[PDB]
Amino acid sequence: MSENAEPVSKLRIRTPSGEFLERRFLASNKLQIVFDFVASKGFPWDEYKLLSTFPRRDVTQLDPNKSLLEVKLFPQETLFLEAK
Repeated sequence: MSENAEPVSKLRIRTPSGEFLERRFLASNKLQIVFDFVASKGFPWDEYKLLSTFPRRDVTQLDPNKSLLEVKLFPQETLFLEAK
């Protein structure tokens, strides 16, 4: 849940193949960590685009030096991989 502990974001990311990556992050940390994570799964940010509904935006387009809190990825959010 939530307290005066560290904020943490749970992310569900759906690969094109339809599988889901699921992974929890420090919400105060850089978005890059997410980019690193998908990349490490085979979906480098140059090959694929990382999409969010909510409003539908392409997360890979954001500044990886921003926190998840800043880019509005907290506390749970599903993202969608999509080749370019």
